[PDB]
Formats: sequence, C-alpha cells, structure tokens
Amino acid sequence: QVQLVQSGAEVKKPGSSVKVSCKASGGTFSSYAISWVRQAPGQGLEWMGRIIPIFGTANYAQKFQGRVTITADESTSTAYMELSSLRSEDTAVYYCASLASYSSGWEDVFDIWGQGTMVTVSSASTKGPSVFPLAPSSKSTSGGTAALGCLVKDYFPEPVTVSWNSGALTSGVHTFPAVLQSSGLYSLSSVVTVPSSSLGTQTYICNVNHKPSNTKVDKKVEPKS
Amino acid sequence: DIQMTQSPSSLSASVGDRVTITCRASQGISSWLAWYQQKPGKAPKLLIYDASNLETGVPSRFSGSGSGTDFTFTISSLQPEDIATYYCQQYDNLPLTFGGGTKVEIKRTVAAPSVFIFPPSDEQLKSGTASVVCLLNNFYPREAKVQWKVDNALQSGNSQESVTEQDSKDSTYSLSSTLTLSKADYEKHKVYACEVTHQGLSSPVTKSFNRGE
Amino acid sequence: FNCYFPLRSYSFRPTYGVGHQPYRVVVLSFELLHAPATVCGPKKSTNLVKNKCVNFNFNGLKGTGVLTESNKKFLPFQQFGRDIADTTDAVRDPQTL
Amino acid sequence: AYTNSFTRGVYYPDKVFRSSVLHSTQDLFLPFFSNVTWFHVINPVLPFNDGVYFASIEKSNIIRGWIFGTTLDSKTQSLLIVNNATNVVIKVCEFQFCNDPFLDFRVYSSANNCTFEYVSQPFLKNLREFVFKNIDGYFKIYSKHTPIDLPQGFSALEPLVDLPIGINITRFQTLLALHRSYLTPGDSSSGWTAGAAAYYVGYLQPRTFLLKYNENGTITDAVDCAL
Amino acid sequence: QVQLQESGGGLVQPGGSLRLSCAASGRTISRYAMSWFRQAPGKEREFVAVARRSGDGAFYADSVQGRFTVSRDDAKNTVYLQMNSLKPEDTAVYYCAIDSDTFYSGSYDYWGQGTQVTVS
Ligand SMILES: *[C@@H]1O[C@H](CO)[C@@H](O)[C@H](O)[C@H]1NC(C)=O
Ligand SMILES: *[C@@H]1O[C@H](CO)[C@@H](O)[C@H](O)[C@H]1NC(C)=O
Ligand SMILES: *[C@@H]1O[C@H](CO)[C@@H](O)[C@H](O)[C@H]1NC(C)=O
Ligand SMILES: *[C@@H]1O[C@H](CO)[C@@H](O)[C@H](O)[C@H]1NC(C)=O
Repeated sequence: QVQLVQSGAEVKKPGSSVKVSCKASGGTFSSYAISWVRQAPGQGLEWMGRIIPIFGTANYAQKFQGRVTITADESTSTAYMELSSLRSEDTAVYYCASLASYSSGWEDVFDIWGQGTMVTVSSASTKGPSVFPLAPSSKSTSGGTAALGCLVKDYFPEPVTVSWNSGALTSGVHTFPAVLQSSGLYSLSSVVTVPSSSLGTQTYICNVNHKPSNTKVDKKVEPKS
Repeated sequence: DIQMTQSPSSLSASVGDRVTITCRASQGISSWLAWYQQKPGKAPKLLIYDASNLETGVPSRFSGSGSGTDFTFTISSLQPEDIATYYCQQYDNLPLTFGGGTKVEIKRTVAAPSVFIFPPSDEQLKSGTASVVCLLNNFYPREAKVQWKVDNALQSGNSQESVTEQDSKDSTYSLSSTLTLSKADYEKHKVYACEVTHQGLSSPVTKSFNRGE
Repeated sequence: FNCYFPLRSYSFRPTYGVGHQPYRVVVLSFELLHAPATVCGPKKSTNLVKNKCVNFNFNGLKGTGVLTESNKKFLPFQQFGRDIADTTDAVRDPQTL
Repeated sequence: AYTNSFTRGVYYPDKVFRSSVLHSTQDLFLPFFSNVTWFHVINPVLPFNDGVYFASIEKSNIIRGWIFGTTLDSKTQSLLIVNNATNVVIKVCEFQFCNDPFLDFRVYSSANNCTFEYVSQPFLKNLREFVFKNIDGYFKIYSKHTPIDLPQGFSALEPLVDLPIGINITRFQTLLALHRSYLTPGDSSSGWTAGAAAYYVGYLQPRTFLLKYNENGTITDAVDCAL
Repeated sequence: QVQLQESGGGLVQPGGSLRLSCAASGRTISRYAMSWFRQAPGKEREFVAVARRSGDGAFYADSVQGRFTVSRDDAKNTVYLQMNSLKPEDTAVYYCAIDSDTFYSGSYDYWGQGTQVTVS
C-alpha cells in the first residue's frame, strides 16, 4: 500500500513565506513521486510544481516559478513545498499528490493524494466564535412542525465544526456552507426541525468546536408563545 | 497556450438514463487527452488519460472517443450517487490545461418547498447588528424567489445567500437568504415579512412577524 | 558521491536535429521451430475464369483443366471431390464456396 | 458397467467428397460390437489412448464439456472444452482442475493462465456423439446429434473442429452440470434428484473399414474387416 | 401584463391524438420559458411540460413525459402541446402559463387561460 500524510491547518499574514509538508509512507520511498495541487471553494484547480525525490529533479508552472520551491528528503520520508508572496487569494485547500504514473506505462497522472491542508491568508487574528440563538413563536409553526437553529460568527481561523452535541437528537438537523466577512472573520449557519410534540420541551442545544484551538461553544434555543 | 472548453455545461437526467459529453481543445490531436470525475471539494477520479484508453480498476461504466479537436466522453448509466462534475484534461505538452466542467445531476418531479422565516433575538440586537433569515427547504429547481418585504415593502441589496448541493438521497435541493441591518434601521421598521412562490406551489406564500409581539 | 539518475528525458523540441527527435519504433521477432504454423504472410492473390484451359491452384491442389459449374451436392464440411481411383472431379471455390 | 457398441462410432475420415463409391480406409476406428464403459450421471479421470469415443443421452443437458491433459494438472499443459448458455469456449491452459468439476458457482478450475483461446457457436431423450483424435499436431473433434442404451441404428459422424494444438493428451474427464450440487470441490456426485442421464466411453483402435458412400456423399454403412 | 390564452381541445375519441394550441401577442415571447399545467375535475394543479429557447429537447412531468411532446415558436408567439392515445385519466382542464421571470432558470406559475379536453 501507498499513502500520503499532510500537515495541519496553516495560516500566515499577506506577503510572507510558508513551509508545508507531505509525508509519504508504504512500499519504497525511492519509487514514488510527489506533486502539489490547490483547491479553492469552487474555483478551478491550480497545480504548483512537481518533484521526483529519488533523483531530485523538479519543474514548475509559469504562474508560480521563482516564488515557490519544492524539496523532498527520503530520510524524513516526506516532501516539502516552499511558498512566498502569500496573498488572500491563496485561501484554499492545499493538496499533495503522488505521481506513480511514470514506470508502468501509466503516464503523467496522479492516483493518490493525502488528506489535504486548508490554508488562509488574512490580516485577522485567531479567536473563538460568537454564537446567538433564536426564539421562534408558536404562531409561526407550519404544518404542526417548527425549526430552531443557531448562527456562528466572528471566528478565525478555520476549519470549524458546527453541529448538535450527540445522539438521535440530531434528527432533522441541516447546515449550510461558510461565508467570509470583509473584516477577515468566517461565519456559519445551522438549523434543526422539530414537531409540535417535541419543540421547546426537548431543550435543544447547538454546539460549535473551533478545532484550530479546540475551543467548544454551545448555546440553547427556546421557542415562545 | 493550449485552451479547451466543454459543452454543454450541465446535464440532468433520471436514474438509469444515458449520458454523454464532449470536450474541445485548441489544437488538433489524437492522443494525450484525459478525463476526470470531480465533485465540489473532493478528489478527482481518473477514467481516461489518452484518447480512448484506461487503466486497470477503471469501471466499464465510462468511455470516450474522438479525433481532431473534439473528443466525446460517454457514461452508460446514471445514479444519484454520481452527482458530480465531469472534466477533461490535456497533457500533450507541459502547460497542462484543464476543462471548464460539466455538471451532471438527477431529474425528478416538482417538489414544493417547505417555507419558514427566522426572526431575530434580543442578544443579537444588543450587539448593534440585526439580521433575519428566510429558508426554502427541499425544492427541486436551482432557485426560487426569496423576497424581503419589510413593512410590506420589497427590499433588495441588503441580504446574503447560501446554497446546498442536490441531495443524493431524494435529489431535492434547498435554499435560504439572510437579511442584514443595523439596530437603528431594524427598529425604524415595524413589520418583517418574506414571500415565496414556486413551480409546484398553488399560490404565492407570505410569512411575517412584527416588532410589537 | 554521484548517485546519478539512471534514466534521462529526451526533452524533444524543434531546436533539436533529426538525431534527437521522437522516432516511434516497432521491432518484430519471429519463431519457426516445431511449427503447426498459425501465422502466414501471403494474401489470396487470386483470379478466376471458366470454360477454357487454365492452370489452377485451390489451397494447393495444383492441377490443370477446365472449370465449370457443377450439380453435385457437396456437404458443408467437404472441400474437394474425387471420382473413381482418386481423380479430382470437383473442387469447392474457397471464396464463393 | 459395460455394454456392447453397435456399428455406431464411424466418422468421415478425410473431408473428400465421394459418391457411389466403396472406400477402404485404414484409420483409428471404434471396433464393431466392442464392450464400452458405461457410467451414470444421474466423472472419473480416464486414460486417453490413441482415441476416445464419447456419447450421451439426456433431455436436460447434464453433460456440458470435456477436459484433457497429459498429467491433467497444473504441472503440464492441458485442454478444456465447455458449452455455455449461448457459446462454447475452448482453451489450452495447463490449468489446475477440480476433483469433480461442476458447472451451474462455476466450479471447474482452481487456476488458469491459459495460452490459447477460442470461441464458436454452441453444440445445441436426445442422443449425442463425440469423437476425439490426436494423430497429428492438432486436436480433432467430430460430433452428431439425433433424437432417441446405444441404439442399433447407423450414423456417421461429421467433423466439427480441427484445433491446431500439439499438446500431450493422455487423461481426460467430463464436466457435469446437474441442477444442484456443492459449490466447492470437496464432494462429488450428489446434490439433486437428477433425471435419467448417462454417458459412454469407447476406445478407438487401428482398423481397416470399408465405407459406403451414397449418391449425395453421405456414409450409409460400413464394414469392420477384422470382426 | 403577460397575457396568454389557449385554443383547440374539445371532444375526441379515446385512444386518439389531438393538438392543443396556445398563443400570445403584444409582447416578447423569448424572455420567458413557456410551460403547461393540468387539473383533473376538482383536483389540484399539476405541471405537464415546458419548452426553452436552446432547443435541447424538452422537459415533462412524470404522467406525461413518455406520451406527450411540446414545442414553441419564438418568432410568432405560438406554442403547442401534443396529446397521443388519450385515456379516461387525461380528461381534465389544462392551463397555459408563462415561467414569469426574465431569462430565469426556475419558473413561476402564471397561468393565463385554460380549456377543457375530454374523451368520449
Ligand atoms: C467472401 O466474400 C464475398 C464478397 O463479400 C461473399 O459473397 C462470400 O460469401 C464470402 N465468402 C466467405 C466464405 O466468407
Ligand atoms: C503425456 O505425459 C504423461 C506424463 O508425463 C506421459 O505418461 C505420457 O506418456 C505422455 N504422452 C505422450 C503421448 O507423450
Ligand atoms: C502458465 O503456468 C504454467 C504452469 O502451469 C507455466 O509453465 C507457464 O510459464 C505459465 N505461463 C504461460 C504463458 O503459460
Ligand atoms: C439425395 O438428396 C436428395 C435431396 O434431399 C434426395 O431426394 C435423394 O433421395 C438423396 N439421395 C439418396 C440416394 O437418398
């Protein structure tokens, strides 16, 4: 088997330089090759460079030549990429790929990635989310059912997990993608639906965990009549 | 440099229907063109690397052909788990160029949205900011008008929207919008409302709440 | 010390001369010992005519004579017919049967 | 169990059309009135001498194919013949085979890395005949099918296939496809209340036969010169 | 306003085929997708078919997709819907509607007028 292991979340100010890693394992390291790719929240793919660690040869895209460098060392069994002139547009998910397609008739296409590293470039600073619940009214019920939820605001940096703590209580839970404020802070929304026989009395509690610092935040939602 | 395009940009068909797509490139070639199966934020799966060629492990469910500047890519059958975006890639030369994408999804009968609105709370207003959310749940089409009607008057240019992908379990789709205001502008008005109209709905729907209650 | 790269890339480009261009080459090897020969080169190289003397070859069967349409009913698996004392009376056409 | 073979077992020797002619042919033939091995399928490994004559009578296609080889194992070359629902598949594989190959699970072989492959149309209360010869560097097959113990009526076998394989064949076995049986080779000859089906095995010998050709080039009678 | 009305329909024998016609005037027809709707006697409304500019075939509902076909004429504002091998189930009142939103992907049910179609 062949596998790739990537680092955790990394963030830096604009105009800086950053180091990233891609740990390779399994089989023989000398027979593998590594490539790097970037994936935004819906923009097209970008390919940074390519290296053959056994032989040390590398090449680049015109967009990233000069400003980016790759080094890989067998002894540490990981591949490295060097980045410079970071800017806000670099905020995306950064992936490392293995190009095994060079020695068996399969040519110049990857078939293995790691777990992917999310990256962000902003002037903000790390801090936890701000959460506030809402109070639906009984007159607002629809078809004998109602919904409750929470909004997550003012957290940085990502990734962020928004959910309800545990159990089947999560029935009818529904969440939507994140948005980024002009101040440099992320946001999220969540909702859960409840029938008449369980709304209010169930005492629903929304939860958030800012795993870059592993800070847990929770809040209660209460209807009214 | 090499540039390419894909047409059409989106496909919709029922479960088990045949699907086909085509990709165009700048220069005429007969090999060294690839195809990919990609989903939002997920890893592509390789199906074709050279014109009409595939590896061990590629399912027989995919195929491709063509010559010159136009190459076709066909899928024998569609299922809900296949909701993804097909892509063409080319590597005759080092400046690898990647396709414009073609969405593929599931056709279904019209589903009426479940409509609800999301009035503010006190802790929200104490921060100086005000916002309200209007949600449409499990409706088929890509968008349905979510109109803010503060004081029974239409509003525009002051809301944010978020979107979900098609639900593979039942091929439905959801949408919502979020109004934003300051507490002063919030209290300048008295009645809040959101209106929804939809293809499967009998008539326009209005949901509202008031500052005095 | 050196730890060289055992392979190398041709890096073909227009600036290179004919001695450094991508010749796609195929080479064939053949075997002939203990041969129930399954591979044969020559094609049909065939022509036909009837009602006059002609030297004829039918998958071999070298002979001379005049060929005319027959009325004998050959079985599907039979190729050539013989009269009394093994005289080749009729032959099935390899192409038209 | 043994039973006598009637004039059955003759075949067209040399693909040459002859009409109203008596031809003295010296080839491998099944001697007239020879006692032949009789088995009930309602499949042991049997020696493959200079020739083998095979026949079967059944209504639900229990007999489905044959298998041959020098050692009849992966240690050397081997040949397989099997009839599918719509096609007959032939391969010379040297594969390792099951103790009692059963087809339904497809319990036929343990491993296959074949070298020669071929496919053609299928063979199809009904009486079936097969003959196998290996005089030259090829494997020859003859067969015939008629509606219907071996009847006393006459029948001449027509050539069916002439495979260009020069492997050593000394042992052979028959494939069975009863309605139900175990999915593993750990047992044999059990699994269902199969109907009345049986097959016969007869061995050819060097013999001189006088074959009678009618006006249409079909063999209608034969004489065994040593009987 | 976006006025629209039908023509045709009426009485036909079961198992036959007939054409339903719908037309408009005084306004541009291209900037909206043109759809169709159905109501069985006393039953709720139900979408039938719709046509678009690109001409990439059409879109239909479950009850009508495998039997019926739809078409439109952008240069004359005339749109048509085909009925094939009518059955007792399809005896109903049909509506001609505009997907009343400029160059829009979805649709909004603005039915202009309707007529009855019945099987003898
Ligand atoms: C050979 O080709 C000719 C012309 O197509 C055809 O008439 C004839 O039947 C063919 N014979 C065989 C044996 O394929
Ligand atoms: C085939 O091989 C077996 C096993 O080696 C041997 O006993 C037999 O004599 C061989 N037959 C021929 C015809 O060579
Ligand atoms: C297949 O297996 C046999 C052993 O049964 C071996 O001798 C042979 O080299 C293998 N490969 C081929 C192509 O026969
Ligand atoms: C030869 O075949 C024809 C046609 O089937 C038949 O009429 C004739 O009787 C046959 N010849 C003999 C000797 O039976």
